[PDB]
Amino acid sequence: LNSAPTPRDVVANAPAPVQAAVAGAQEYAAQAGLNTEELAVDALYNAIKVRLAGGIPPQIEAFYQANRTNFNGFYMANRGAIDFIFS
Repeated sequence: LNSAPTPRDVVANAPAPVQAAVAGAQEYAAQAGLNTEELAVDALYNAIKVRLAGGIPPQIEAFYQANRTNFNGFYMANRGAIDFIFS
């Protein structure tokens, strides 16, 4: 889908740690032949968990399960959470 925005484009304006987690997933997915959006959703969900460990609110878990393969949907759904957790 090469004219589509990639997860890295979707988080162009996100906090640095979000950009880092998404960049790593997108790089690895390309190398290993895995699904980029799915890996990026997993990496960002994990980053949120790591930042909170430092309990996952049920809403964030729910938005993960509702958007497992849809990066833009996952990021948009959790954008307010991300803005708070990463301030």
